[PDB]
Amino acid sequence: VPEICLNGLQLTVTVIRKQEEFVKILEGDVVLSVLTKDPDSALFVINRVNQANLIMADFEIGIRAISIDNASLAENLLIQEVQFLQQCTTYSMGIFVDWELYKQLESVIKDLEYNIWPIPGTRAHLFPKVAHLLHQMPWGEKIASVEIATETLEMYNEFMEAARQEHMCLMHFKSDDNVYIMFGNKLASHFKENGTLFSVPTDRTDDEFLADLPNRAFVLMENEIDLSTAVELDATPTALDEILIGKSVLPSRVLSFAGSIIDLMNWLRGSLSKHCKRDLYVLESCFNFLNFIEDWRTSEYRQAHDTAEILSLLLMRKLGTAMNFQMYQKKVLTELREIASQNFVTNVTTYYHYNRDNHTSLELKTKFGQVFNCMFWRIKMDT
Amino acid sequence: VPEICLNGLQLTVTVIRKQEEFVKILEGDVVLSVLTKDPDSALFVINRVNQANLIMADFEIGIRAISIDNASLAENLLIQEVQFLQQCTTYSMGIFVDWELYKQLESVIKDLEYNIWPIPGTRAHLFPKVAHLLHQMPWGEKIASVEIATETLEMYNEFMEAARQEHMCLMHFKSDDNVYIMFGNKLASHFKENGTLFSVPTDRTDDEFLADLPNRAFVLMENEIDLSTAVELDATPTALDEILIGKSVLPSRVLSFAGSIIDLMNWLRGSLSKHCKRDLYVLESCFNFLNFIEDWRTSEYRQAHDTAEILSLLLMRKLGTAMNFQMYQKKVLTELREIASQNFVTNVTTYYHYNRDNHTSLELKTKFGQVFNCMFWRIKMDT
Ligand SMILES: *[C@@H]1O[C@H](CO)[C@@H](O)[C@H](O)[C@H]1NC(C)=O
Ligand SMILES: *[C@@H]1O[C@H](CO)[C@@H](O)[C@H](O)[C@H]1NC(C)=O
Ligand SMILES: *[C@@H]1O[C@H](CO)[C@@H](O)[C@H](O)[C@H]1NC(C)=O
Ligand SMILES: *[C@@H]1O[C@H](CO)[C@@H](O)[C@H](O)[C@H]1NC(C)=O
Ligand SMILES: *[C@@H]1O[C@H](CO)[C@@H](O)[C@H](O)[C@H]1NC(C)=O
Ligand SMILES: *[C@@H]1O[C@H](CO)[C@@H](O)[C@H](O)[C@H]1NC(C)=O
Repeated sequence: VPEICLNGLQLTVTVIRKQEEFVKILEGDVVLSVLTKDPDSALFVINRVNQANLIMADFEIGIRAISIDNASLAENLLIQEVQFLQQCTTYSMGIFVDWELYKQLESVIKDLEYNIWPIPGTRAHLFPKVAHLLHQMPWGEKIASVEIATETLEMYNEFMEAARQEHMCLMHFKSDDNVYIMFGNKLASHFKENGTLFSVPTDRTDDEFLADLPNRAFVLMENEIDLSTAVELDATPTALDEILIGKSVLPSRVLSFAGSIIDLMNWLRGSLSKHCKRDLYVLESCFNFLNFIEDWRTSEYRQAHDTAEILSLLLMRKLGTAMNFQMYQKKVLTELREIASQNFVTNVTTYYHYNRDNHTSLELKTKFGQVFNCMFWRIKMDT
Repeated sequence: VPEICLNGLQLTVTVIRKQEEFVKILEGDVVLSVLTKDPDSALFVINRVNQANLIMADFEIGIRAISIDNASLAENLLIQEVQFLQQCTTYSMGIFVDWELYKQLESVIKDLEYNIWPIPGTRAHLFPKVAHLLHQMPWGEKIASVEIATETLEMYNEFMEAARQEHMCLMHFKSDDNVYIMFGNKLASHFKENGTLFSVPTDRTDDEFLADLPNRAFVLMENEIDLSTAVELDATPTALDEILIGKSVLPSRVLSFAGSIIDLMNWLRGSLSKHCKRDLYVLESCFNFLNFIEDWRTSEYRQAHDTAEILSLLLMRKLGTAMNFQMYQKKVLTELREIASQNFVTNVTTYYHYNRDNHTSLELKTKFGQVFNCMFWRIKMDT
């Protein structure tokens, strides 16, 4: 047995980081690895697979989910897991890589020659829900000038594709009113211009981010769902793991990842049907399965799933009320009071009005989509 | 014989536009079609193939080159040529589509199910030569703020990839000096800001474009090479066609198109070797060639060619002094006097200094690349 199985995976960050700080190992007979930025949402899916028995088998799928905080260390950590899963593991499946890290590391994956699959992008779940929370936001009768600050240009191309589907074309004028729709955690940090600011965070927020925003800025974020007990997840009696109690998951990082696992575990039920005998598939009676592992990327096995079909199959149907994409306004009296809420399952956007200055009637304002309906791009690189 | 062979291609623009207005038919036994915006450069390449005998055969390759001025009519014109080349032509090869029109029409080409191949992009020949003319431009010792206006975001991504390879990172400040690098014909039309302007036209210029620029604006364009006689093209005695005498070609649209024809006509010499008997390959002794026409997209037949290898093979080696990418400054005394010249064959950029106010010595200024050497993007959509 070699050295990498005894010691695990190591990083030189000039601190020698041991294995148990970054990977969250959940024990299972046929392992899997996920190279992700959000590891708490990865083990919630693989907890919900084994309690549901998607593969209707005796064994349980493990996950060795690697945390990514630095994008430059994703190339080093992809080498060490391919050097782990070939050697130390008897029944491996493959490495799932996030779509931000899949497009970065395209030269590395094709030269490594292992089963490395992409997790789909979470911006297909967020940027339609950004632009639908924009489209029915109440507003005055003044058309404003929209300047959009982004972390990359792929976030600009996926936003205005989603703005075009909601029939909004956002134009910039030489107008006194301004609108700044910012995409990223580090971008809206003590900004000084006088327009209304729509901060869209692209990762998990911390206590630096809610303090460094300007006053009366809008925050377009999703709710982290706090996991405490297993009876809050489903009325069907399951068990939540002890590594997951007290942790929080993201609904974009769950539902993008659980769209690919149900495409993979329904492949695995057919691959244990022809190769293994039962009505539970016992691994002592299973021989030579996982032969052609790249065949689930072929479209006869990869299907698109509805969000209410994912939550019903994976025995987590009580999380549909807690899966929201909300808009928060930071008003220092510092308290981020709530403006909007768009649910993930049934997309019913709900706007919250607080009756300030004691009125018995409220005139309904015109929406932002009816004002900002219907070309060259001026791009400034700044730091 | 059907109706489309007798009448040809027709357009409803509400004027009936006939076949002779936009299709320039050059007569040949084994035809080809090119759906391009610049049809004068496409006819020059297929003239230079038949005088060189790349396929060493007695027949000549014809071209039925389609002119594109409207991008919305490219989807209609792609249907009518697939409906032409199957029916009216005995020996067809395929439709070449420009890379601006290939990425626009990706849904239409895969449903038409014919041999439709992309012409490679001309911005691989221009945007390195934009950024190399920038990098050794003389300049003062003030770092300026760069705001870049583009027609699409694909022109911004291909420019700052080419700016990164020349080690220039262009940052925007809140500085009093400004730099406006504009990409497009319609963009720099009577602009009013006080910074220095670098207009980069993406198509052929006309007399509206040289009048509507601001004073002391910089024009980054390539020279159209005026075709008059055949002795100016090569010292080897060839003949220039009568449709091409008095027309002008573009060196980006020639060399992107002639990179793919030498990959195709060297395929055709092997496909007439195994299928046809000779040492000149007579078409009356040729039977059942052009069988597997998609095999030249496979990389055993598609090779990269140097620009001095293209001009030596195609018998146009006297054009290499006339293939330049130049920088012009419009100075109204209206006269676009010349600043720079970068050759296409041997990339020796040459900067022209005019000794105004009668000095006997000139201090050499610091270059633009040494000033502007070494991040979020703010994007404004404007019209
Ligand atoms: C990430 O890795 C790079 C590798 O060059 C290193 O310079 C950097 O300090 C690391 N951390 C962050 C926070 O960027
Ligand atoms: C919610 O929106 C998605 C697209 O974002 C759509 O596929 C889905 O049907 C909607 N859910 C409903 C109507 O329950
Ligand atoms: C509204 O009523 C509450 C309850 O008395 C009071 O505190 C508040 O000042 C009132 N506001 C106005 C504008 O009268
Ligand atoms: C191009 O075609 C479209 C088709 O809708 C038409 O509206 C337009 O007038 C044409 N011409 C130009 C110059 O855009
Ligand atoms: C000119 O530049 C191209 C790249 O743009 C390069 O491939 C070529 O070798 C250069 N030509 C020379 C050195 O003659
Ligand atoms: C430079 O010399 C020429 C030739 O006489 C003359 O026209 C011009 O005015 C001179 N310029 C200056 C600044 O003396």
